[PDB]
Amino acid sequence: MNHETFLKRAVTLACEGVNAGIGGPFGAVIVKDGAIIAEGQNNVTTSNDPTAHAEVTAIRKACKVLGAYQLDDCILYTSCEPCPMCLGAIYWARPKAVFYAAEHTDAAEAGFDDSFIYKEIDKPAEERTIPFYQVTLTEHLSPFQAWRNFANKKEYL
Amino acid sequence: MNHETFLKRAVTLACEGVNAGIGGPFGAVIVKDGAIIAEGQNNVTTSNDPTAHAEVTAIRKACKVLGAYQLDDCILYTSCEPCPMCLGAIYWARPKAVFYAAEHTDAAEAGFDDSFIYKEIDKPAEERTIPFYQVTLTEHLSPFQAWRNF
Ligand SMILES: [Zn+2]
Ligand SMILES: [Zn+2]
Repeated sequence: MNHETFLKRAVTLACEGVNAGIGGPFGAVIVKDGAIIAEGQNNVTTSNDPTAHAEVTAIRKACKVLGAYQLDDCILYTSCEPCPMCLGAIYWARPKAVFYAAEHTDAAEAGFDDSFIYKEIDKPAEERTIPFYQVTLTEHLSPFQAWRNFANKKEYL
Repeated sequence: MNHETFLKRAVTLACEGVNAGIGGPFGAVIVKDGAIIAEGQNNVTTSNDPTAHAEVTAIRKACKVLGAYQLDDCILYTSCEPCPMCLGAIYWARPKAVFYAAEHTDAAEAGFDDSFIYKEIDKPAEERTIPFYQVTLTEHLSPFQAWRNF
């Protein structure tokens, strides 16, 4: 019905997700034309997938349902403010809007601080917790060349 | 002094607009008795007015010139199909007719797509992207009441 009810459904999902031991306190919902096209819950541990956050799980499901890779005319509801990873996913997916209940400071007080990642994505590379090394390969442009060449390429941007 | 030349003029204003850095690619003119009464251009950024679209501007100026709030006997020539708020403004301004060159499609292929607003306007308040709330007040009818008297 209204944004509250859907967002309410997302928080309910997070709770059921916890009590059922499938994952962390995160839930998400994606709707299109007033229909809940997907429901996601954080299931990182229970499915050995560090990228399995509520929003990422809902996106994957939502796209599978639409047999598409873009979430046009869709709205994403998360029980809490998206993580940087989950944010990049939002922008690659392209929903027209996103709503969230709990803030990231709330997640931090709970033991789920994603701040260290905002700090790192802001740094260069060589200056990072996890060291990033850029190796010089004479053929580093090869895959872009193979792409310019491939005719039947389905552009996804 | 011809339908085509007036529309052409709106388009010429549309270009000058972009060029002079005064705003987006949109121009409009209103004519009365074969003469151009007012001109508008998209100047939203340069005047801090998000309602400052070409058509909207052109009719505000015209109404001022004519000292009226209805343009019941004027024509609007606009460089492109009107935005929805512009259509609303047109239905309130009430001109004889309106001409346009570019269509809502041409503008969409330039980063200017209003269709999302069309969709939104159709959807009831609850479904709209932007959050809408209808709190109920025990006197939410008093303004109309006060109107029934005046
Ligand atoms: Zn996340
Ligand atoms: Zn407009």
